[PDB]
Amino acid sequence: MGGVIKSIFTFVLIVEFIIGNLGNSFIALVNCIDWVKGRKISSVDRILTALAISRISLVWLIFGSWCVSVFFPALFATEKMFRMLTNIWTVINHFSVWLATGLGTFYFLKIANFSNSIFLYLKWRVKKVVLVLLLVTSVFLFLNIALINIHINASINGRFSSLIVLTSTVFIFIPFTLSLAMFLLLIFSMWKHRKKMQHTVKISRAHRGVKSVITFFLLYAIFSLSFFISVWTENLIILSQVMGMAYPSCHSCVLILGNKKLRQASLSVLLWLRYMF
Amino acid sequence: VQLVESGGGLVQPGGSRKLSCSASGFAFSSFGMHWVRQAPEKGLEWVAYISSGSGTIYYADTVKGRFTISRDDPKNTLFLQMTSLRSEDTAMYYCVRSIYYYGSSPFDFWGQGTTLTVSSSDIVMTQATSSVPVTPGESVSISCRSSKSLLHSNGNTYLYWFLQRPGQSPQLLIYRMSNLASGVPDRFSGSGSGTAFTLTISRLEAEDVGVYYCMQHLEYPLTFGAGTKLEL
Amino acid sequence: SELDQLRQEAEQLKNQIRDARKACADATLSQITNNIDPVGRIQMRTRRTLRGHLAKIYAMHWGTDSRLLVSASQDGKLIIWDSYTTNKVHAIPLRSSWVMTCAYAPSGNYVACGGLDNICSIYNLKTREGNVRVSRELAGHTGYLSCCRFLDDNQIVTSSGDTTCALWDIETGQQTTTFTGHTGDVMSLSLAPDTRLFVSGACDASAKLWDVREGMCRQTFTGHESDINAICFFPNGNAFATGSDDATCRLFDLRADQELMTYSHDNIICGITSVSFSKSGRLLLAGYDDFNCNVWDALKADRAGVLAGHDNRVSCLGVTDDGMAVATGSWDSFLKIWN
Amino acid sequence: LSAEDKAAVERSKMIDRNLREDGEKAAREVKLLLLGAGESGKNTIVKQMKTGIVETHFTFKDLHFKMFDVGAQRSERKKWIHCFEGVTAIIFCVALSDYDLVLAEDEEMNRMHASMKLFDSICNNKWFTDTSIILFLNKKDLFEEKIKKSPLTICYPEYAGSNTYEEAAAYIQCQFEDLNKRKDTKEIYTHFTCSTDTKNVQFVFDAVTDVIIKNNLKDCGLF
Amino acid sequence: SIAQARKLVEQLKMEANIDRIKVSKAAADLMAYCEAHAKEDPLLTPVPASENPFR
Ligand SMILES: CC(C)CCC[C@@H](C)[C@H]1CC[C@H]2[C@@H]3CC=C4C[C@@H](O)CC[C@]4(C)[C@H]3CC[C@]12C
Ligand SMILES: Cc1cc(C(F)(F)F)nc(Nc2ccccc2-c2nnn[nH]2)n1
Repeated sequence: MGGVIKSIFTFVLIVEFIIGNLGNSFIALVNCIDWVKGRKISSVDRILTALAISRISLVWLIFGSWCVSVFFPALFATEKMFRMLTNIWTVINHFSVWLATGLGTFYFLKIANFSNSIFLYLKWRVKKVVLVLLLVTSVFLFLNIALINIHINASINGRFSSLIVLTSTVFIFIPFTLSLAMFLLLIFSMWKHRKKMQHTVKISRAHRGVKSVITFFLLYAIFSLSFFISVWTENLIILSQVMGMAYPSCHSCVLILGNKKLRQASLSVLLWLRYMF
Repeated sequence: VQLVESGGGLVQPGGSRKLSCSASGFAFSSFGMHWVRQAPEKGLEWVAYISSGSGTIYYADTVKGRFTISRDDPKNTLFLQMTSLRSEDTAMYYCVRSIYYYGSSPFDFWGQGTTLTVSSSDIVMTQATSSVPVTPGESVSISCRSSKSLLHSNGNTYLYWFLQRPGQSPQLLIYRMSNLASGVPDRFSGSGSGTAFTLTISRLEAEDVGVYYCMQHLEYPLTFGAGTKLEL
Repeated sequence: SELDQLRQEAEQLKNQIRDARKACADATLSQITNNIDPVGRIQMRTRRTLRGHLAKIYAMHWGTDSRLLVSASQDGKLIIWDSYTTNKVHAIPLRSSWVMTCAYAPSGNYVACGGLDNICSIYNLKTREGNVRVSRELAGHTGYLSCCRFLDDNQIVTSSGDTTCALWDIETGQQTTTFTGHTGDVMSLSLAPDTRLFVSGACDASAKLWDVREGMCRQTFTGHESDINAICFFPNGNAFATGSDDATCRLFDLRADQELMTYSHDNIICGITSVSFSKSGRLLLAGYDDFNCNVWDALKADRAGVLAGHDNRVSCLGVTDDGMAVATGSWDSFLKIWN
Repeated sequence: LSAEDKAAVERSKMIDRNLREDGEKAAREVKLLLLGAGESGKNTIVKQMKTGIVETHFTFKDLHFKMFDVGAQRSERKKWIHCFEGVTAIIFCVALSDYDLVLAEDEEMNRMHASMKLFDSICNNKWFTDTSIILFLNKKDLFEEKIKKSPLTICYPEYAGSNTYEEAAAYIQCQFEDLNKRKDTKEIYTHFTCSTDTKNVQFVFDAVTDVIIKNNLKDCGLF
Repeated sequence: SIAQARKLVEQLKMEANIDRIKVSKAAADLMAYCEAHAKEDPLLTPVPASENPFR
């Protein structure tokens, strides 16, 4: 029973490693090709390529951790490797998830239309707001590293993954809830504007993007909530490596289907792949 | 265009006094401002400088850490706050405007003057001639010497010539080497190469008698030279 | 009756001038210069890129010192650049942002601009105050100004889209001579080096050689099949080049009164926005709207180089007085200096 | 660098800062190009919303509008229409009270047919692929008072419909909107206005908010 | 118009009474000018980087 579940999760981790590598390499490659071949790069595209580089680093980090755990369990059992892997993962993952929240903040400030004074103040300073958001939310990183290292020291003084996983999962929930609140506020703004353009201006959008974001948010979060639920109340290492690769691998696939440039590049890749074959 | 400055007077040693200059007639914000003081018997001496936008502020070594220069762009006012005054600060203080771009004429306009009385690696510009007897209708060649080569790598020789009539503020004649200033007659001319310079007047009336000064703008702190007086 | 007789007389005079220009056509410029040494390849590189404009550049003009250049853009700005150090000397805010031409005075004391407001505005650079203020607003044209060129500090020739070129007196503010012979909108201007006569390319596929003092057209050059957008004299002053929308450049001789050489390629199907000659006259530089400039051999009609590097349509280019540098402006809000 | 060179660099930096501030202020503004026929009537629109070309500035609900009128430009418009390539919207004013009239120049086309030809030229231009058009149907009172006597068969002979106000107005709007050959990257907003009505600025505000939302979505890459 | 047609006829006459030279002369003159200033032409013959103002 344990062996078949371990093999299934190993297969899932290999598939999502391939998917994450392909998707994030595609995003960063396309942006790099269009940068070197004399073409314009937008600020959304710069945030997207930063996210792609961060997610390549994260997916290679977790796959390298799995490869070390499989090939050298004696090296994997040492506490120095344990602390090093946990700290490097939490730094890279904090920066990656807060880049995703910065992209969501860019979308919300650029697109949404509210009449509040504070919203307009942040709306005409989108680059300053996203940069200040990246700088200020490093206190979350410092307190995360503090509690993770306290947990490592307490575990080696008294391997307490049942609380390390919970600490990391809580620290990923705050940017996720912030991005979800921004997404729902943008949906409310668009619905209010749509109702306004049906009662005053009767004569006159990317629904396929918001449908993909909704059907990714519903999945992702429920698995997150299942994950946490389980942990809170033997294959924990492989299961948590699978769960820790789901967002950087599949959200890049969501981000590809929803950017015009990346969709056009994917269509041209399919076109010349069918033409060459 | 007028720069009217007021303040100063009789102050005790060790005290403080603020000098203010009011500008009316030109764009104050686009002009850098200077303070140039002059002792009651001696020549000119640079004090401070504030750039346009107040981003660059320079001071002389004599007044560093004790003088403060500031500008009020909406009020068109330039300030010089003086702290810990000595008897060496007894001078007449001038406010000088200077704009800086390609082909500009810095040090073009000078203010009237404030009389301040206090109770009891620099380029040395040398003007050896002093109090030359001059008859009108002749040609006068005032010479200037520099301790460093004023010819920069961009082909510009930063040498400034000024004329101070008796009882008046000094007036710019030649801004860069062989560049006659606006409102200056064509009789004045300037030439030189490196460290040795000359200022040639073709024929001179009774208008151009006074003290002729030599200034460098190669690098701060903008040392002047002792003036060459021309008496009739 | 009388109109038919006048039309017959006009047709007879047109056939007479065609036969006269055929009789003086013994050889061709391509045949004569077929035994001269061709220049191999002109590989120019971008030295300075001038940044700061935010909308599309419509006009640039060099100064006579070959260092200061003025540029016009639809952001309501008129920036004067120091090309050696790549920094801005002046930023002139225009009253109307729809500028289509800019000029630099030979003395350097003034700049000009104009466009859809039908006003040639002259700006005084060297004032006692530190600002650049408006000296005059010449307003006598009906249509948009397309080009303006300074004769001296007091005279300026303007080309407008109301089928009219005009010569102005800046101090009085009135126009002294009205050059009225065209049929379409005049789009380009070029002053001769001796500053006594000028050519104007219009939208009737014609270029007319005007006389400044006399005020009458002297020669008409009809070779193009589309709208002429660019014109420029040879440095000799005895020839000029035209750039039209039919993807061809043509060299016209004043004395022979016809066309000597066509600068065309089958791979180019887009118009010419700006033309300029080299100091020697050997290279003709034409800015096209397929995003790059092409260097032509003026005596052999062969391409010598491509000034690729602009992301949008190259709208304006000019060669300095000493011939050291070529500055190209384009719709991507950048000016690039080539050497 | 010398001292004067450094001060020139500082002057250029100040000029760059002023240019950036002015560019941001201009980018937060709304530019409109106003087009129409000679007898269509545009002066009443400018009066309600407030040689060479005329710029009209007005502020409505924290938005700065810039309206450009190029109707006085009696030149070849193919040589300056690319100057308005970057514009938020085009306002095309069409009077629908001159379907029965004819041009004062010559009889070779109807007034509404001339307006339709101008609309087909502007809407399908190469410089206005993604530029939305706000359409005003002016003089609806005269249109209501003239459709009783003169039918719409005079202008459009293939009408074959009821000669009421609403059906004729809808047919005119449909015939104007059927000339949009793109129909996938631009939108046409239609309003029925009259002289004794102050609601047109609100319609322009709503349409330009829609265009601003679409432009922000395009800049975000979602279109 | 009568005057308009006469004006066109006048300009046609202006073209008629013009000493149109042989293309050969114009071609040779242009070739000579290009050859004369070919040396004093930095774009044709590139100057060294010591005397190049844009480096
Ligand atoms: C939002 C939620 C679902 C993300 C879950 C990801 C977290 C809980 C996962 C992803 C990467 C994982 C770490 C990867 C590698 C190791 C080394 C090993 O000695 C076990 C613990 C440790 C340190 C894992 C703990 C759990 C972990 C931090
Ligand atoms: C493809 C697409 C379309 C749209 C929109 F059409 F609604 F504008 N929005 C998003 N994204 C977000 C927007 C706001 C906040 C958060 C996210 C977010 N971040 N990560 N996932 N969603 N994406």
